[PDB]
Amino acid sequence: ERKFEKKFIELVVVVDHSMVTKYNNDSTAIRTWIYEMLNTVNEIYLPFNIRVALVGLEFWCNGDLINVTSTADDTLHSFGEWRASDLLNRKRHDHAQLLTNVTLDHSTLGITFVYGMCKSDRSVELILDYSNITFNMAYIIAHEMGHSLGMLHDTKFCTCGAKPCIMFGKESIPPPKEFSSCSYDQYNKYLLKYNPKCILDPPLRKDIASPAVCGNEIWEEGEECDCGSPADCRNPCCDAATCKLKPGAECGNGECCDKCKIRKAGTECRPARDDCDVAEHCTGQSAECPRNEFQRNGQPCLNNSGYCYNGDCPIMLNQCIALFSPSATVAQDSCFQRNLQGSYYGYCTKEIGYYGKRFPCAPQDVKCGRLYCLDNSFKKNMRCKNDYSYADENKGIVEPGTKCEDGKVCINRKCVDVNT
Amino acid sequence: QVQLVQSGAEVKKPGASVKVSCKASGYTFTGYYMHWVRQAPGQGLEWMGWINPNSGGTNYAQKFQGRVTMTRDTSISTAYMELSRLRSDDTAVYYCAREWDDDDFSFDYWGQGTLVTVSS
Amino acid sequence: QSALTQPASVSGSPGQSITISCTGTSSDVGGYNYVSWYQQHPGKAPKLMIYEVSNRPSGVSNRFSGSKSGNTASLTISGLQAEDEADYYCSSYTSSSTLVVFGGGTKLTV
Ligand SMILES: [Ca+2]
Ligand SMILES: [Ca+2]
Ligand SMILES: [Ca+2]
Repeated sequence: ERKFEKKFIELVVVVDHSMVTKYNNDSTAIRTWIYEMLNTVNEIYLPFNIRVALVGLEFWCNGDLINVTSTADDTLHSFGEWRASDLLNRKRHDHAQLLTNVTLDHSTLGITFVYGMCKSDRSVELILDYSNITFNMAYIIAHEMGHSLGMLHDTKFCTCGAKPCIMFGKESIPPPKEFSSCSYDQYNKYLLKYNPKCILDPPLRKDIASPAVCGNEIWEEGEECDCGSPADCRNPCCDAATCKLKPGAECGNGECCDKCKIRKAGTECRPARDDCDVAEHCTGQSAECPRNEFQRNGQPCLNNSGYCYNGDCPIMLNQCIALFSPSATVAQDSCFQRNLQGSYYGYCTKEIGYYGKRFPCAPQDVKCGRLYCLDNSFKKNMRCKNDYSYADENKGIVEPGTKCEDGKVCINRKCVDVNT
Repeated sequence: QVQLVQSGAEVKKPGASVKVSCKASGYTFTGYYMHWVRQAPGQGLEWMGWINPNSGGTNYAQKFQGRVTMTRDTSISTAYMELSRLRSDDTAVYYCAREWDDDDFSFDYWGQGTLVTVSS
Repeated sequence: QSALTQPASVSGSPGQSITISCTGTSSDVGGYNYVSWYQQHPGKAPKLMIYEVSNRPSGVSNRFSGSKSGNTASLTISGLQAEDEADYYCSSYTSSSTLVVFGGGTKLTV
């Protein structure tokens, strides 16, 4: 229905200790398997104009760092916490996925948090290697990653081509290859509402770990040009079948280069998209733009309403708008005192599981726990509504970097002074 | 569990003022509005305004706007209600009804009730 | 007394079922459908049975059910026992100076 603007997801795939032992430490076979399923995933997202470029692989070999359990929710929360604590601090990426051989309860094969694409604690994925063929594997890879983009399980009467679609959830005798018409609108609504700015920029060609393949609309290091399928390449400067530059041309795909010739040094190629998104200028001898950078974290943003944190300006008002309604507002200071109780919903940190010692928040840290938002649209009771569910507990907690008080922001669930 | 305990019964001649206290324990006192309910013997329940234990802001019913003043003590976790210029109609028992999580217009936990009587 | 109107008294038998009516104007009960019911034993503080017309807090028997029809909200009890010899009060949210108003109460004899 629409040609969506071209977005690149940076993915990191982690293999569990159970999975690596199934292949008897044959890392080459695992790498080939991952590359094949990711090629299939890139093939199936072609109509969405979304590319999944693998950035790095993590091998938990001869050890494990999280308590992987048969319960999907527990291990999913544990992996999400571990990811947001270690992987983002160690490796820049957009999405993370765990590959495990441990069977899960109720025969569940994959699970992930919806709408969590750019979220630190909530962009995480769990998949079980249940198939001997890569096609059925990429089926549920695509299903879960589509969940993470805000697309839900397919509702009746949304069948595509008289065949079950990818968002069906339940198994089908032939594995399908296309999303339903009731998914394009959901993706568009997610883009309009949650505004996932973290997947707009393409990754550097030098950072890609996946081997180069011609025709996937991704420019890897080993190839001089990559425009996509030969039947789609409208750029005269390259031919996809040859996968080489047209004679007389100096560029293929890119942002800094324009009009099929390298632009002069000092010309802007990555414009400022936000208050703390400082622009970058071309190096003058490369078609790729320099790595995206932002202003120092801690600068005021959005009319002094918040502080920037890694290129984003988080405020409790925007989170309330996202959670409940376009007219939501942060609740009164009285309701944030409920986090002192350590109740089943009000807490700061808790042990992994349905049960767990939910630690009560500190008296000054009450505003870094749950987020309470006033909304009189649904019902006038519960003046301080909150969103909480055992599947996606982290949703509804204030994002790191939000302004708890003047001169202080919530870092690691604690209201601490800015520019310490 | 949530527990509410109030002061002993008082006898006041007409024209005086009465101050009752309600002690809250087992929960964060500042997080929940503290309503007051007044019941004459043999009659129905009457409502009195709520006090916000965090900010101290108070609302009063139209029947009591000129009579009641409500005060809090966060460091002790007690609420106070003052009723001045008592009249013989004000023979009743008083409960410090609390709100709760799923509804703000309903009261789950009530104090044991203190009885105030006014006569010659 | 208060604005909400309830029947003066009602009686039943342990092997029977009963209904208690609560009524008010459009602003009192009919409009905002936030009615809740209370039960009070002699000498004890009132206890909450149902809220939001039909919703019911945990820790009480299933014999207490609530429903709304126009301006009138009704409470029905089936299988009377010794616990039901108490007073029942109706309360509703009002869009006026008074935030919430209670009922006149009724006496139930088993
Ligand atoms: Ca990115
Ligand atoms: Ca390529
Ligand atoms: Ca930039």
